[PDB]
Amino acid sequence: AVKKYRPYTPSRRQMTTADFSGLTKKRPEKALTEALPKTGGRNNRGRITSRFIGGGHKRLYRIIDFKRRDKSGVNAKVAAIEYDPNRSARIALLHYADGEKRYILAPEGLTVGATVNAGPEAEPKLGNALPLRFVPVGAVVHALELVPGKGAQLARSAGTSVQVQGKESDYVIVRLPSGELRRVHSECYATIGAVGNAEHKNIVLGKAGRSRWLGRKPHQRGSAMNPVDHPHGGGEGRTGAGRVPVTPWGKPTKGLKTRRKRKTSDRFIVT
Amino acid sequence: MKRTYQPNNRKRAKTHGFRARMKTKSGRNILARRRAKGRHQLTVSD
RNA sequence: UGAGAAUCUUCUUCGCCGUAAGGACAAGGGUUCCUGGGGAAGGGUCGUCCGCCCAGGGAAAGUCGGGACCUAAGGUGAGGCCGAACGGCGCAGCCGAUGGACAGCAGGUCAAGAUUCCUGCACCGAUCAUGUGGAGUGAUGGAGGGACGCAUUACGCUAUCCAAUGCCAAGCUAUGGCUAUGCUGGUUGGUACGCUCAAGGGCGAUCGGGUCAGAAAAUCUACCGGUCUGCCUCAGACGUAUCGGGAGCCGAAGUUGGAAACGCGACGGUGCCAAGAAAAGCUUCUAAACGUUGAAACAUGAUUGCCCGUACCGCAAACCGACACAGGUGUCCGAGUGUCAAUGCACUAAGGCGCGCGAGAGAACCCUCGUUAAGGAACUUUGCAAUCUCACCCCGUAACUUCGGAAGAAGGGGUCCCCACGCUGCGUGGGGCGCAGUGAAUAGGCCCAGGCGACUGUUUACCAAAAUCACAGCACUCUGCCAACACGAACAGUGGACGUAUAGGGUGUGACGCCUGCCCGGUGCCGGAAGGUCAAGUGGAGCGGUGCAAGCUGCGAAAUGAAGCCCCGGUGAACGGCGGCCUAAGGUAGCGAAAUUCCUUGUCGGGUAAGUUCCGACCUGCACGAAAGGCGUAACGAUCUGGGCGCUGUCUCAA
RNA sequence: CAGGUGAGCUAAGCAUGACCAGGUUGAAACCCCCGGGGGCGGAGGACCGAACCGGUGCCUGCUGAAACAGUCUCGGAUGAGU
Ligand SMILES: [Mg+2]
Ligand SMILES: [Mg+2]
Ligand SMILES: [Mg+2]
Ligand SMILES: [Mg+2]
Ligand SMILES: [Mg+2]
Ligand SMILES: [Mg+2]
Ligand SMILES: [Mg+2]
Ligand SMILES: [Mg+2]
Ligand SMILES: [Mg+2]
Ligand SMILES: [Mg+2]
Ligand SMILES: [Mg+2]
Ligand SMILES: [Mg+2]
Ligand SMILES: [Mg+2]
Ligand SMILES: [Mg+2]
Ligand SMILES: [Mg+2]
Ligand SMILES: [Mg+2]
Ligand SMILES: [Mg+2]
Ligand SMILES: [Mg+2]
Ligand SMILES: [Mg+2]
Ligand SMILES: [Mg+2]
Ligand SMILES: [Mg+2]
Ligand SMILES: [Mg+2]
Ligand SMILES: [Mg+2]
Ligand SMILES: [Mg+2]
Ligand SMILES: [Mg+2]
Ligand SMILES: [Mg+2]
Ligand SMILES: [Mg+2]
Ligand SMILES: [Mg+2]
Ligand SMILES: [Mg+2]
Ligand SMILES: [Mg+2]
Ligand SMILES: [Mg+2]
Ligand SMILES: [Mg+2]
Ligand SMILES: [Mg+2]
Ligand SMILES: [Mg+2]
Ligand SMILES: [Mg+2]
Ligand SMILES: [Mg+2]
Ligand SMILES: [Mg+2]
Ligand SMILES: [Mg+2]
Ligand SMILES: [Mg+2]
Ligand SMILES: [Mg+2]
Ligand SMILES: [Mg+2]
Ligand SMILES: [Mg+2]
Ligand SMILES: [Mg+2]
Ligand SMILES: [Mg+2]
Ligand SMILES: [Mg+2]
Ligand SMILES: [Mg+2]
Ligand SMILES: [Mg+2]
Ligand SMILES: [Mg+2]
Ligand SMILES: [Mg+2]
Ligand SMILES: [Mg+2]
Ligand SMILES: [Mg+2]
Ligand SMILES: [Mg+2]
Ligand SMILES: [Mg+2]
Ligand SMILES: [Mg+2]
Ligand SMILES: [Mg+2]
Ligand SMILES: [Mg+2]
Ligand SMILES: [Mg+2]
Ligand SMILES: [Mg+2]
Ligand SMILES: [Mg+2]
Ligand SMILES: [Mg+2]
Ligand SMILES: [Mg+2]
Ligand SMILES: [Mg+2]
Ligand SMILES: [Mg+2]
Ligand SMILES: [Mg+2]
Ligand SMILES: [Mg+2]
Ligand SMILES: [Mg+2]
Ligand SMILES: [Mg+2]
Ligand SMILES: [Mg+2]
Ligand SMILES: [Mg+2]
Ligand SMILES: [Mg+2]
Ligand SMILES: [Mg+2]
Ligand SMILES: [Mg+2]
Ligand SMILES: [Mg+2]
Ligand SMILES: [Mg+2]
Ligand SMILES: [Mg+2]
Ligand SMILES: [Mg+2]
Repeated sequence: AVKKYRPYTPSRRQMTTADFSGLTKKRPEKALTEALPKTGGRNNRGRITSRFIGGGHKRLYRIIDFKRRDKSGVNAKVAAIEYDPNRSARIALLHYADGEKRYILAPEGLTVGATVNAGPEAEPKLGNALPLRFVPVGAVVHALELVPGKGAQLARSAGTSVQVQGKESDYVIVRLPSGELRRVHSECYATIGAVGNAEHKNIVLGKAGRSRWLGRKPHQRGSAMNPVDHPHGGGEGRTGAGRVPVTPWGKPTKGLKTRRKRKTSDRFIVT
Repeated sequence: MKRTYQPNNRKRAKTHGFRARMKTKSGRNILARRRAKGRHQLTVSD
């Protein structure tokens, strides 16, 4: 039920915009928004690093709880799902029995006011934070830790899901959104189910600047650069030869990972 | 038709100023190089 | 005036700007300000004058701006992380306004200062005293709050401007008239007090429970349960008083109707998605500590009020342009008449100015212009330029289409003055005047048909704005999180990213539609990894010296040694190739004399009297072709090409 | 080639403030009559046009008024804006 438009303007017909009806229209939470994002592409020395990051709308951070481990054994009521910049996923406010308010990722479904139970012994309801050991095999889960503590690092974009597979003495295999079959420690927490706002992916931008509103400066082809600025140099017409990037390499097929100790910690099936 | 020199006092002294030059070995070199040449001015501080 | 005057002073006309060419600020300049004097040089001429030379004055703050407060980016930075050196980072803290915070307004005036000084009357904090009160204060820590987007938009109101036979003030007038109902000018600012009128705006309120929340505390917050329109508020108006100001010859009047802000009420409503600082001041809590018969607080009196800035120029003759420079320069205010509206256009108030050589004369030629017989694009690379079109209202508008548009298509009609009538300035009738009625100024030429690019946009400061670049959309490909990727003396630190595969990086195509064929041989890459080859290293069998010898010592194989290359598959939205009377293949659709056609003015048709151009077919494609994308596409273009209408001194041919 | 000086012009980023007369068009959504008509509403890298931003074509200027401008004409003008 994404919003559409008639073509009253040349670039309005192809645009798409997300359905905000279920989001609660409210201010983010004054304590949970430490705010202060510098929003610079320039890095520690003022030299451009991730190229083409540019202006766009100013945002604030709102702190999100990724570990979800200090509240073990405590129930939480879902105050209000609400919008958030800097995430493909919508987030849910939740109030704890001791009265602490805290933010979390929103799973698919989860109507406002649903109870949620963090901890070891909490049941595989939607929204609970669980160790991999108590999770039944094959269930949809997101917000997955790579290490105990730290916090969730896997599955956190909108609509991503992780699949438990088999189990070892401690380590539990899971299917990553790439389809990678990676092992993960039993004590890692996860949130059951898929992430909310499942169909972010179909939004159509519909005009140039609308990505500027996202802070993405125009991305030049190196087909246009002079040979000074890119290995696709001049050439009096238009082409390419050899297929290499900015600093030269292979963008079509080249293995790029290194020879880390991580490689033995996953079954080789990948992407 | 805008010209090269838009004066600005805080900019003129934040760059170029004696305290600014003293922060850096190059600027202390500028200072002694001027004292040796014997200029009356030495900096935009004067 | 003066030695000397077109230019200096004054007077009276004149003309010129008036969302400025008026006024106030910020910069930034630095005495350019005022007074008296001067005349070398600077002033594009003069000069008795000046922004020039000389001398002397002017510049006043508890409340305005900053500081004795706070924080953003940024810069620092004891400790700390690194690094041939110099140094590079770096948590807290600190600096750092462009932002947050905060106590006065009305009037007067030196030649030259003004929310500063003087006058009237306020406020602020601090100390102390008198008294009420006569006890709780209540932290570098907790909590609230401060705290924020955009577009629209309802109601009240002010600033402020308009009208009048409202008031007030002063005098005339005459030309032909008006004797004022004519003319001109003025027609309130602050403060205090109201059983005065007032839209709009804010706010629910305690009792209790739980520890797992705010470090612990907490009577303050958060969570959780139980409990019953009203308050507060003045924007602003009105009255009384008072203190000012007030046209004017010391001091009059201060009315009625209307208009109306971006300003005020307010932190209003509503809609939207791109989801819109921090921090102290401030309100509320306890910790520690100090007391609880000299509290918190309040009232009055008194006392204290530091530093820096303030002159003048400040869209420019005082700043940036080497100049008294046609250039630029951020913010604020910017009246009236008319014209749908307006900061537009024309005239003008206030205010400000005529641009620091002048005077003649009315040749050629040159620059900006006005009119032009007849003809009308014949001119020319091209209608380049100059006409023509011109605002508002009514009627009417195609092929095509993505159904929104093309569209202001095209085309026609009205437009002024008076009177009666109807409705809330319009419409209805009638009359009138001219050549002419958006009467002067501002104010679209339009149509048909191509090529290219979908589109808004972006660009070569100063010869190129386009068909370039970017763009949404698509595709390949990588990257499992100290992510790939990049800056970097660096196991430093950062960016990616306080993001985590619906995300991030790169590459190329470039909305939308139908689509995107053949060829893994080379090159790249991804897999395999029976075998070929391959470094140091492990090994040291043997070949030699030199010693009487022990021994020392120079070489030194075989085998065994990784990645990698040779080898074997595959991969094209990888680099590419898809032709010359064997190569891995040899052109699927679509198009074709192209932006690609050499021969070339190809042939036929179209359009013109005449067509190297142009359009449609044909195909013999020198030398098209499928995401270095192929074929289309509505809409779009200061884009290029061809045509036609319209009107024009582009032209016959110039006056 | 070395070590410096320069982002006060200009090329971008960041923090924080500010600016964009007026008129035209009338998207959703919401509400009635049967996707169509009416109302209502006020959306847009919408239209026209001042500031402002920009430089499209001729001409003038060419020991300039100006070391890149001037008259006239033209592009945008709530957005990828200044
Ligand atoms: Mg792209
Ligand atoms: Mg180039
Ligand atoms: Mg290169
Ligand atoms: Mg190249
Ligand atoms: Mg080429
Ligand atoms: Mg690179
Ligand atoms: Mg210059
Ligand atoms: Mg000094
Ligand atoms: Mg005399
Ligand atoms: Mg003389
Ligand atoms: Mg006289
Ligand atoms: Mg002025
Ligand atoms: Mg100054
Ligand atoms: Mg003077
Ligand atoms: Mg004088
Ligand atoms: Mg003289
Ligand atoms: Mg002279
Ligand atoms: Mg004079
Ligand atoms: Mg002072
Ligand atoms: Mg005073
Ligand atoms: Mg202050
Ligand atoms: Mg540092
Ligand atoms: Mg600061
Ligand atoms: Mg300020
Ligand atoms: Mg104040
Ligand atoms: Mg006096
Ligand atoms: Mg004065
Ligand atoms: Mg606005
Ligand atoms: Mg009258
Ligand atoms: Mg208390
Ligand atoms: Mg303004
Ligand atoms: Mg502080
Ligand atoms: Mg002054
Ligand atoms: Mg001064
Ligand atoms: Mg010059
Ligand atoms: Mg000038
Ligand atoms: Mg005005
Ligand atoms: Mg006006
Ligand atoms: Mg008017
Ligand atoms: Mg005007
Ligand atoms: Mg002046
Ligand atoms: Mg004059
Ligand atoms: Mg002319
Ligand atoms: Mg004629
Ligand atoms: Mg004709
Ligand atoms: Mg001819
Ligand atoms: Mg022509
Ligand atoms: Mg041409
Ligand atoms: Mg023309
Ligand atoms: Mg049809
Ligand atoms: Mg239609
Ligand atoms: Mg028309
Ligand atoms: Mg007549
Ligand atoms: Mg008529
Ligand atoms: Mg007229
Ligand atoms: Mg005229
Ligand atoms: Mg284009
Ligand atoms: Mg446009
Ligand atoms: Mg150029
Ligand atoms: Mg040009
Ligand atoms: Mg590290
Ligand atoms: Mg391309
Ligand atoms: Mg031909
Ligand atoms: Mg052709
Ligand atoms: Mg083509
Ligand atoms: Mg022919
Ligand atoms: Mg043809
Ligand atoms: Mg291709
Ligand atoms: Mg193309
Ligand atoms: Mg068009
Ligand atoms: Mg354009
Ligand atoms: Mg033509
Ligand atoms: Mg627009
Ligand atoms: Mg149009
Ligand atoms: Mg430009
Ligand atoms: Mg136009």
